[PDB]
Amino acid sequence: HMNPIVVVHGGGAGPISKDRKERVHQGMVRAATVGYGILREGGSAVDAVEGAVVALEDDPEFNAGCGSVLNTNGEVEMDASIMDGKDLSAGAVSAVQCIANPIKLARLVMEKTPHCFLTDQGAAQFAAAMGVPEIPGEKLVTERNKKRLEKEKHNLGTVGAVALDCKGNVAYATSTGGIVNKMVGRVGDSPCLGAGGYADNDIGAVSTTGHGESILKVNLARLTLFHIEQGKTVEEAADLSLGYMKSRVKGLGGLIVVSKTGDWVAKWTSTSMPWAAAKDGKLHFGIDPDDTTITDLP
Amino acid sequence: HMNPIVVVHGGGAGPISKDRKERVHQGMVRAATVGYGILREGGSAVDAVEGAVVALEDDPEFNAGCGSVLNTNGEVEMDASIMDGKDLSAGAVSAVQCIANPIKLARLVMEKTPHCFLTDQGAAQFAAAMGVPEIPGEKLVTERNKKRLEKEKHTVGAVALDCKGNVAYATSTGGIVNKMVGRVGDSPCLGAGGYADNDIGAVSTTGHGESILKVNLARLTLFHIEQGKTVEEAADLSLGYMKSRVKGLGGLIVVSKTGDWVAKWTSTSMPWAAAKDGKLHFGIDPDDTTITDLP
Ligand SMILES: N[C@@H](CC(=O)O)C(=O)O
Ligand SMILES: N[C@@H](CC(=O)O)C(=O)O
Ligand code: NA
Ligand code: NA
Repeated sequence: HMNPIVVVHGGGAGPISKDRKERVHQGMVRAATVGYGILREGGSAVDAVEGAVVALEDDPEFNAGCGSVLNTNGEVEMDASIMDGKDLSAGAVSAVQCIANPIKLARLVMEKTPHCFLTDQGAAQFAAAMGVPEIPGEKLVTERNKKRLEKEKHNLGTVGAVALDCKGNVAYATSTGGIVNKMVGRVGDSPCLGAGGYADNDIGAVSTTGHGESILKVNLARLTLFHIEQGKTVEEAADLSLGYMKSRVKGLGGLIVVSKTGDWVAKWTSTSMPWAAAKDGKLHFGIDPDDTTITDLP
Repeated sequence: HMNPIVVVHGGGAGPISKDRKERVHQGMVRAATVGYGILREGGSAVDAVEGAVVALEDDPEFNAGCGSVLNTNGEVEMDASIMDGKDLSAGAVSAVQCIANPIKLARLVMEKTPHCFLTDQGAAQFAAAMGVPEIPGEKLVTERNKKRLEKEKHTVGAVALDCKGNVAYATSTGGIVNKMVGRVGDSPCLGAGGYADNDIGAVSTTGHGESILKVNLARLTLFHIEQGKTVEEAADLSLGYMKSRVKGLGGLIVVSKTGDWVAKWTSTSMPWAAAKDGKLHFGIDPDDTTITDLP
């Protein structure tokens, strides 16, 4: 039975200040720790990836859940998707408001409906039916995001996870507030299977980040898995898939991947991509190209 | 330059009633002749698929625009997408209400916004701002659809190659009878309900929405074409995979950048039509095709 692995990412963005960098570090380490804590007890890849993304959704330092960027009208609208590589089971929500954890809604769509993808008013009503708390919007809004919007008028922090569990299952989760000053009802790549992520026990799992429009246009996550299918290593596949997005549609971004055999990488063409990985009782972490450290998990 | 082509589909289906077959036939003909006409004016592949789908939206016989199936509240909520194979520009809308032509709004998303996908209330606000008429919800609802929903409470597309070698797809749907409010299927999702890439070809799909999403059917098909499969082989592998992996049935239409095309399906039926070299090809049931001249 396989050694479990989890990889998590923040946002495929530009330069990050020294200060934000350490806050970003704590939250990523926390999310890797939650996800690996799940796998180390015999939990499922789905459970682990959900666990990690919840930790980042809850953390204000990240563009998902609380700390989501604001749309054009100063409101938080969130997307999330989750997928189980065994049966290709999947759930997703887009343009969801007034809930703490869109990824958990995505999960309820997967397991509690005959559908994969709920949007807006319908996602709100389903959440209500499943007892998910409706919270005031200002709880998701942060001062940092008010400032970013107000300025943009006169990208960063998006979150995701992939895992391989001891039973040989793979999974991904992705969740976002989108891009600042997006139009009302703009859907990005995060809830769209094949773009925001893809997971398949017979290949591996991918979660992506960056310019969502570009990601959707190339189907970045499933494209990366295509390269793995052809026999490329995980790094070669990421290089080639991100390479193609840059050439064809001029978009930058980043991805994490874990293969069916436990190989894994984080790769980006943006300036930075916060990422953490947990395997063999060791924690791997970076933000910039080869600033990587390895540290012991308790 | 290339000989242009348009292929249209009117949705994977169980067995279709005899009387219905005639009106479906006529609908398929009107859409394909509309698409091909635009191509004959030397129009673009995107113009061609848009017009082809617009006709089917307006035709109450087909599950898109007027004549869309009804969700669990007896209402019409529509999904559409369109893709330009040249640079992979795209536009999509999901869960839109009270407009005649979701495919036209998907094209506005592609052309007038920095985005690729708008949904529900955002899409409605964008529609108003583009000056799209708000049409009564009841005007999209047909009697047979009201009666389809009662029986449960007790999809169209096009691909084209143009005269400069550019490909496109468009797909529009009302979704599935009795669907949860705000359910979004494969139709508006790039790579699932369709894909277009000048380096390969273009696909539009139909069938079980969730299954088509899970296997990313449009993109999967093109992957096979990249690998050297004929369009027919590619369509059979991808549909075969959907069936064996997720127990989903459906159909698809595909045109390559060479101008080879095919309509295949694992559902019982799929109305389809294709126009190329002054001739019109039409079918609903497998091993049963009719070829007429096209003025
Ligand atoms: N992919 C996200 C943004 C990001 O990952 O930075 C979106 O477009 O919604
Ligand atoms: N694919 C459509 C259904 C159909 O093709 O008829 C949907 O589920 O939204
Ligand atoms: Na957050
Ligand atoms: Na119609």
